[PDB]
Amino acid sequence: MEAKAIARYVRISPRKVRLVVDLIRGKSLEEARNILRYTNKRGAYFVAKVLESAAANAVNNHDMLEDRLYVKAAYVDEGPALKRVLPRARGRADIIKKRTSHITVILGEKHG
Amino acid sequence: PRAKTGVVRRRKHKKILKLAKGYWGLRSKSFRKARETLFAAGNYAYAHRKRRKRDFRRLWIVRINAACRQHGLNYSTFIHGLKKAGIEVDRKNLADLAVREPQVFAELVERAKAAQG
Amino acid sequence: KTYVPKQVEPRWVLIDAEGKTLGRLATKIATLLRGKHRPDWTPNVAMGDFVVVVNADKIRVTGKKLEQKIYTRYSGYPGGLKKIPLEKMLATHPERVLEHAVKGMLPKGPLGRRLFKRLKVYAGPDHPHQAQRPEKL
Amino acid sequence: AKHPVPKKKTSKARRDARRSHHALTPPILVPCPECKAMKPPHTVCPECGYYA
Amino acid sequence: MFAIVKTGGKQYRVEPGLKLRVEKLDAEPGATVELPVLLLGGEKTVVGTPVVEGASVVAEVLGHGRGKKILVSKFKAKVQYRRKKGHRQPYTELLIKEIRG
RNA sequence: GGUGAAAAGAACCCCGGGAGGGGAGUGAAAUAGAGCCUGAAACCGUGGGCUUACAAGCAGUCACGGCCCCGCAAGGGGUUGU
RNA sequence: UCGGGGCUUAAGCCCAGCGCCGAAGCUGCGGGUCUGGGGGAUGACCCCAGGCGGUAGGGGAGCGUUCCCGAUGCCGAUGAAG
Repeated sequence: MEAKAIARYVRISPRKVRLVVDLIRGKSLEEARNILRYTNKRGAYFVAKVLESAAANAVNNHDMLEDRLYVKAAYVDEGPALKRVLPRARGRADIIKKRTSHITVILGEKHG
Repeated sequence: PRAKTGVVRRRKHKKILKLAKGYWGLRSKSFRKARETLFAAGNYAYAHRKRRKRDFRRLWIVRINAACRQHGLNYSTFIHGLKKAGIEVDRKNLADLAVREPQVFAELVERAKAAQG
Repeated sequence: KTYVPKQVEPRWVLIDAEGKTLGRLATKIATLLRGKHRPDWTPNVAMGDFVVVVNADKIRVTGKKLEQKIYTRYSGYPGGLKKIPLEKMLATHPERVLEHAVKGMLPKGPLGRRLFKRLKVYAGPDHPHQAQRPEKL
Repeated sequence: AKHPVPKKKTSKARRDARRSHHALTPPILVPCPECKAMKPPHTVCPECGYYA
Repeated sequence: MFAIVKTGGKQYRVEPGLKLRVEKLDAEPGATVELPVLLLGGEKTVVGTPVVEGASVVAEVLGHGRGKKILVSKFKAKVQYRRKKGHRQPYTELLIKEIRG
């Protein structure tokens, strides 16, 4: 079987987390925990906590083995913008886009 | 009685995006940037069917010219006979007879020749 | 529906040069560089006889060309127009004069550059005695 | 705004093209003697320690 | 044998039996039409004077049918001139049988 | 301005500080889960087929070839090398 | 740098011929629509010949959108609109 887990409405820029994510495609779950654990990016804190929950539902609701699941696929969609107004020389006011992400992971038993 | 757009504009838009499958970048996603490309296509295809005709008159001819050259005569002098001897047979398309059945091209040659001069 | 040929085997051709007028030898070299002589003809697949030329350093050329003919090569920097006549060409690497002649008469584009690796000019004579060598006149 | 500005929207294909070397090379680690745990090379890390 | 019959404006070579689509004729849906219009042969017959004085190629009409709608789109720029035209060229199916000389 | 016939608005368990998800459950429908009916386009992504690192361009278009794809067959599509 | 290569009893010039390439012109074949003519009592429809690049612009014929009569009707959970 396959096991999802999506962290939606996550208040961090999508392009930004989009790296950390691909930094752990189809990788030994246990290796991923590793990979991000020493990865230098704020994005790590997220793709990891969604990773942890990803394996969770893999073992808790989908009687899969933790000692052998990998990051089947994992993508980060772009959730709704969060615009804030920004003063600026001579009265010009730039809208600015605090974006957000919908980080998703899915794992699968090793082999067969 | 007010008449909104509604279905109409979209329909006629996406009715065109289809014709736009394959076009590079915004050419094939942007309605507006697609139409132009099609306007171009229309003309291209049209002026290119008038092209395909010659595009073959040529190929055919070349092979003809090379072919009968290995027999000892120019393309010009080749037709000269085909018309002198009278044989309007070899339509340049079915002049591929320089490949298949070359011994059937040869009897055409000796026709042009000894019938010409 | 016209014939559209398949796979072919190349036919390398042994060509002299001693006495042969430049362009005259240039043309034929190129017409053969494609297959305009083979009615198995196809203007895109590329199947011209691998032209091979020996004693290229021995090419007669008309009028006063030797002292007169001027090959122009331009770099990128200013005054980078290096002007080089035949006289200098022959005495150095002679095989190259009959090169630019033929390359400059070949279809200009992708397969054209294909129709250049086919060209095997030398000075000696002598050349890669290899496997094929059909001597043409 | 002032003087220099883009003359053309950047073609997606060219944007995603400029990204070429964005990807980040994952941290380099090695097992350690003390524990079966992962460490970076030349670094003292928890669940372990060292010797003097 | 190679029979080079001309029909419907063009000239097509043919085998002893063959599927070929030619120009629309005025033939019964499933009748038989000789193309006495035939040049050359499979055993050497240069058409001395244009067509052979005594030969033929027999073909059946396997049934007509339309064409595949092509689109002629005239457009001249700078001035609103758009021409959208459909056009399916009709045809008939000529199944080749005999080539009797 | 809009869930739904009805809040029946998701007990409890699981990861998580939370947000948020995964199962279970409600419901005919949950890709009707709460700014939630319908969900279009731009725009952003993930997997796959084709394709590109000697190639010069209003990007299309004729022509053929390779590959991949539905099809007894003939054929049709997708791509695009020249 | 004559478009380029390259060209010298010429791939130049002049004079004299023969052949061929060569447009969307002309011909072949099929089809579109229109004006004109014949047959058709017949409408229908058949055939013959000719016209059909096009801005401003004039003229003819259609398509689609909203609403009304048709509506106390017909289609619609076996699924309406989108």
